[PDB]
Amino acid sequence: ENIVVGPKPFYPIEEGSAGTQLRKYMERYAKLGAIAFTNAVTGVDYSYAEYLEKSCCLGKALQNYGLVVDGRIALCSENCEEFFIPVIAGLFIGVGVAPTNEIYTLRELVHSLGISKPTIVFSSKKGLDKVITVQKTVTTIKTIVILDSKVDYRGYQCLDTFIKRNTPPGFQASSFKTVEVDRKEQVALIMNSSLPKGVQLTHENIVTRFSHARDPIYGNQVSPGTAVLTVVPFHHGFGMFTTLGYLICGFRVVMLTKFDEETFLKTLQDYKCTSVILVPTLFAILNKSELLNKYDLSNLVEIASGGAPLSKEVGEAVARRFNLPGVRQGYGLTETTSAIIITPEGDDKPGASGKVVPLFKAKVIDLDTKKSLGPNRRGEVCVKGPMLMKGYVNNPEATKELIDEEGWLHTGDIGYYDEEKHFFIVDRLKSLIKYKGYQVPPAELESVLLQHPSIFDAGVAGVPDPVAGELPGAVVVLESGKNMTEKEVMDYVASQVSNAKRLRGGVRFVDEVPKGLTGKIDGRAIREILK
Ligand SMILES: Nc1ncnc2c1ncn2[C@@H]1O[C@H](COP(=O)(O)O)[C@@H](O)[C@H]1O
Repeated sequence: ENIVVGPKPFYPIEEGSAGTQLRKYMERYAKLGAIAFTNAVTGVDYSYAEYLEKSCCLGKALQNYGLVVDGRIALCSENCEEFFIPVIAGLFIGVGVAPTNEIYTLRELVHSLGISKPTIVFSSKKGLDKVITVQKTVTTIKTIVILDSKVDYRGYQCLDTFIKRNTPPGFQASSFKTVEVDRKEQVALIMNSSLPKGVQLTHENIVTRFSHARDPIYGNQVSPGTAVLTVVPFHHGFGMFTTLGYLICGFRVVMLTKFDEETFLKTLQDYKCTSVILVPTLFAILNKSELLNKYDLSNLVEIASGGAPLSKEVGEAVARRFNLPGVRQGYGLTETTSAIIITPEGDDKPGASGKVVPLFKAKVIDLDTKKSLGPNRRGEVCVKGPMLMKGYVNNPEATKELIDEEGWLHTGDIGYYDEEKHFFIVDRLKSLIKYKGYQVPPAELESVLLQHPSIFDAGVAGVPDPVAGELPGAVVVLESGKNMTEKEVMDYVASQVSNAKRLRGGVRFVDEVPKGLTGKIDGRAIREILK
């Protein structure tokens, strides 16, 4: 009808499980002498050969430990260079992996691990306290392994100890064989979005991502040794599936845990990074930065973003500062594995999230009538393709509400496409501010607020009102030293937008705009601050 269809992929989906394909590629970069992971802050490298060997050795160890196909393990860790060893090993042996982050509240962690039910938890040092407390409630956790220590830590086996205690002394990594699985049925990963539900992704979902990752238009060209800088969380699909695609491509993954303006720029220079992937929050910092010029950034050819709405004006300004044509955006959901809309190489358009990825379909549906829309009409984005999740763990009800009777997943996101089939993502449906008969997107007002020289960060939500239903209000973080009044912010917004978008609900100044880990505004937190 009004359906938008993505092209055929350059590279067909290869045969084999997610683990078989990963080993195939990693083996190649291993012989080359390539480095897989670099911690930018400590300067610690892991070559592809060491990473491959530790993943194979861990795979054997887990089998010897007694884990069968369709068993479960989890991670609870902030970004560290060892993060993917349990992930890759799990994929090699057909055991489901549930990534969580150290930054979870205990309530989130008890609920998340309560759903996935892991036999072993690979924890970082910093996460150990929280994982010990989770174990008192989620009592099916037998073992905790410390991921980022070379020696045992507080009485818990470190990763090397567990491999050593669970492989024979004569075992060579090279004698290990990956397990073939039923691809469309085998759960590979249990993901949480940014109380969490368990999103089940299969080996088929993942091997499709691998095809996109190496696509010359929708991914990155294979080029071993090329350094990429990432600041995105690894436990989330944003970080999970960009990173796995980088390993397929042979890239050197430069990881930066805590963001810092000077460290960020030093890193880009010192590793001659070709590309950088960011959450939208960080653009605000780069647009204001006075330091850009004191660094050699001549090698940077691509700046990528995702996770949350990106101000088209801030994005353009940042592209201009780094002398690039545009920003490469990706858009997707945890439920669709990874990005299903991606900026095509050499087809940038300011404010667009990109175009439908190979093997996917997209449509925009009217909010009222559920009917398909032509270009330039806003509505709910729906998508269909082989990266749709298997379902939520033990939640058939929520699964049915998301994927309709015709196999279309309803994103809960509002957007539109233009005459050229470029997709623009506006905001989340649940976030629209219902001011009288208007539906006002907070992202549109956030953008205006971000263009202000005195405003570092902003967030917008609706405030209840007996007359109008909802009034747009904002929380605003000023640049250090700078100073503004509630009315100054309101007057500046009023001069730029139409009547309906005015900040009738007030402005409050805060230290930190409440946000999720991938950049999405916590509208509930802002409502409360404002009221
Ligand atoms: N490029 C993007 N532009 C606007 N919103 C995005 C973009 N990418 C992801 N999102 C938002 O993040 C959501 C998926 O994140 P998550 O719930 O953590 O799986 C999407 O439904 C969108 O609301």
